[PDB]
Amino acid sequence: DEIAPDAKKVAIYGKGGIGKSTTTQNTAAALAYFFDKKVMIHGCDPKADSTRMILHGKPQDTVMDVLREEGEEAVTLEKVRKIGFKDILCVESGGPEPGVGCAGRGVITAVDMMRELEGYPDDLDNLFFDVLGDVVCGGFAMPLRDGLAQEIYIVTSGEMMALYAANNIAKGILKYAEQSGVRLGGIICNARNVDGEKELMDEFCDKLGTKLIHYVPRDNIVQKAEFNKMTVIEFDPECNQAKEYRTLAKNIDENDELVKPTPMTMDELEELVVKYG
Amino acid sequence: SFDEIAPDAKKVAIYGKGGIGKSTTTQNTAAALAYFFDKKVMIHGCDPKADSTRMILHGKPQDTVMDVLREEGEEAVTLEKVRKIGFKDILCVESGGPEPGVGCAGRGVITAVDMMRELEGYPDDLDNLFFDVLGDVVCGGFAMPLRDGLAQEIYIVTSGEMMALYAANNIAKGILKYAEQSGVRLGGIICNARNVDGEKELMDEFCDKLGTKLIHYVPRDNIVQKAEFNKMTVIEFDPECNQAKEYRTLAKNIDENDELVKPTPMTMDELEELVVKYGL
Ligand code: SF4
Repeated sequence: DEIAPDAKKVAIYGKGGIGKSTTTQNTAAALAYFFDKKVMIHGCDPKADSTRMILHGKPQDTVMDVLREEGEEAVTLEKVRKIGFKDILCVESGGPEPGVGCAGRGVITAVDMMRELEGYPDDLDNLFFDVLGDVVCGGFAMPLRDGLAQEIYIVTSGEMMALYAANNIAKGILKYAEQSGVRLGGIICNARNVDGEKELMDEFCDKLGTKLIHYVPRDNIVQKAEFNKMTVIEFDPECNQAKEYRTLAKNIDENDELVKPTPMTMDELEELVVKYG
Repeated sequence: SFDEIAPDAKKVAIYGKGGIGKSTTTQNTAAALAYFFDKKVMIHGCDPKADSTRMILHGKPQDTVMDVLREEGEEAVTLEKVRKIGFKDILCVESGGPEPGVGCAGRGVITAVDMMRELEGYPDDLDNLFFDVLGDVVCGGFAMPLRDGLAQEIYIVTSGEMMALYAANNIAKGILKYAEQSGVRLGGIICNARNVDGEKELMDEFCDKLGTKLIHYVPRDNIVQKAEFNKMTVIEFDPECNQAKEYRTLAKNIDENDELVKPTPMTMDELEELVVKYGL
């Protein structure tokens, strides 16, 4: 609640391996480039892959890695917070040490460390937490339990597991809507190019009582830009996919429809995936 | 103590990254044991992100222990509801996922097993018991089976992708951490070949550096997807095809394996050197 005062705090949730981090970074870059917003990304994926395209290839040191190797007194803002494309601030929480420790404890510690270092600037326009939603356990769903960000967006695709993951995240949102003021702002579709995928999403959003903030199409220029360790925005701000991310970024920034979702049961979800084939 | 469970059986945990066919291999290995060697086999799913028993139950989704426990109560959880019988009498149980925002996925697996034990759901005459465990992130939760001694004999499924080998190394780190405390050991690496290529040599060296061995090289074969499309294992779909014999060989090797080690996980440099020498 006391982090980045006049900034839109947003958490981007979603299953892994569906391009969630690519959409988060390109959305962040779209805001800074097209609308001149001061943006900050705090990664919360154990892979620590939420800022590589903003910092250009170099995998940034994670907060939990630095803290493990050094300790509280040694950590500095210069080491864990990096500036990248369009002066976007980048921080990575990092994953747990194999065999011990919870993902959520790592993200709490990283946010706390950023708090103590005064690393979230007061003039921030947009702060994004990129969080993994394969499993809504106490660790990965801690942001929902504590309202780390009140405005949630779920990334999904026209795939069974990706819809399953999305629905279970909506359950976590519904669960903590009153306790932490958490809300669902909408759904982001990273297209898999499935026949009737846009209709599948429209319906999925209607059942959840939410909306599709944007349909992000599949485009080869994405893999092109990432091969250059770049966002599509920086690689070519004029290409159609860049405008697609711009519309996404603008819809998020302008969104005011923050709802308590109505997750579907497993039976309705079975019907929906059986009916879109 | 968990050494109570299935005392006459070879108790085995299978860890691995998702999206690499770990559950496919576990179920086909189980199907081979029961089909070819008349083994009494049981699978306990410990992957909340992966179906570990669908191929044995012909596509019939199974009520998970944790779902029945949370939404119905302790009384409701009964062997009939959570323990199912499929191909060649292979017993099936699914731990389930966590309560959103509170439950620990790894602790729930331990709760699932504990409940199964209280319901005498692990037959004494079991020949082989399989825990199909998620190995995407080696957090304390999913390292519980290793620190609790659910199975002292661990197997790691990987493939030729960096992230699969990376995840495999991290699992080896989790085994080593509790190897002294829990007696947990690594019995071998299972490679689900992504393609018909030189993956075997890459795996032979990977195992060498980890201080372990390749218990089998599961070739890539489209018959897996055709069998999955029919909601079956390859064993049930076509027990005479070569891929069925590959699982047969893997099943036999796991069953009689007595070469267990404390792994030597690779350094980050070693992993990069292996990647360079064999291609990105
Ligand atoms: S709550 Fe989740 S991230 Fe934390 S230890 Fe348990 S399974 Fe792992």
